[PDB]
Amino acid sequence: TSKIALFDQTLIASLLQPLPDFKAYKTKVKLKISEQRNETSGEKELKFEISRSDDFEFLFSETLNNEKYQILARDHDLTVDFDAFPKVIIQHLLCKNTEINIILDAEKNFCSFELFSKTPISKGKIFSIKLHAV
Amino acid sequence: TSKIALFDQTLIASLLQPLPDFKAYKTKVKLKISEQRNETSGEKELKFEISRSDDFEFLFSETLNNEKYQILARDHDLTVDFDAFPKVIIQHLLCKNTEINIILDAEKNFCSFELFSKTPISKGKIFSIKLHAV
Repeated sequence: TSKIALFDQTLIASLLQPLPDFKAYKTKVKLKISEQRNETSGEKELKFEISRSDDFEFLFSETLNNEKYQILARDHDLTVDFDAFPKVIIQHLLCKNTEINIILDAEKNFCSFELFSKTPISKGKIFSIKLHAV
Repeated sequence: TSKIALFDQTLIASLLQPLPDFKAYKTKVKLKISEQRNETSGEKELKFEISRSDDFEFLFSETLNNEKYQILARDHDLTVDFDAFPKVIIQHLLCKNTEINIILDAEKNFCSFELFSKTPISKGKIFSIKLHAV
C-alpha cells in the first residue's frame, strides 16, 4: 500500500446531533490522518478518518488533494501550503489545548469536523471539513 | 458631551485600494475607539473612527450598539459580550502584534476595517466592520 499513517489519536470532541434542535455531548473520538497515492491520478491525497466505539455507524472520512486543499485554504484563511498543512495541524493537535466539534447529520450520512483554537475574543476556528459515511 | 475616549493611537495598517486590481501600501492610521450615548434612544454606542494625514478625505466611522454587536459577534464567532468587547479589543491592540487591513472603496465612500491576530496556520481574523465616510 501507498498509505502512510501521520496521526492516530483518541481525542475529546463535542458531538452535536439533532433530536431539529441539537443535543450535545463530549465524546472520545479516534482521529486518523494519513497520506496516500490516489489510485487513478497517482497524486498525493491526505485522508481524514473519524470513528468512535459508541457507534459502529460512526465512521467518516474524506480525502484532500492539492486542488481541494486550495479551496479549503481560501474558505478558511489558511496561510500554509498543502505540503506544510498536515505537519502544522498535527503539531497543533499535539501541542495546543484545541477544541473539536463534530456536527452529525440526522441520518449519519456525513458530519462536519471543525477544529478550533480559542482566543480570549473568539472561537478561533482553524478549518472545517465535511466527512462522508464509510 | 456623553463621549468617553477609550483608545486613541496611531497604528500601522495595510491599505488596499483599487487602481479593479488592488494596490497595497503600509500606512500609519489613527484609530479612535469611544463610547457614547445615542441621542435618540439614550443607549450605549461604541464609535470606531479612522483617519490618516496623507488624505483629508480618509475619514471613516461607524457606531455599534448592543443589537448591531450581536450580529457582528455571530458573523465573526466572537465569544465576548458587548460590555467586554471594547476592553478585550483594546487589550489586544496594546498587547499583541496584530495586523490591520483597510480595504478602501474606489470612491472613498467607505472602507472595511479588518483586525487579525495571525497564527502559524491561518490569518486569524478577529472581526471586520464597514466604516462610512464622515
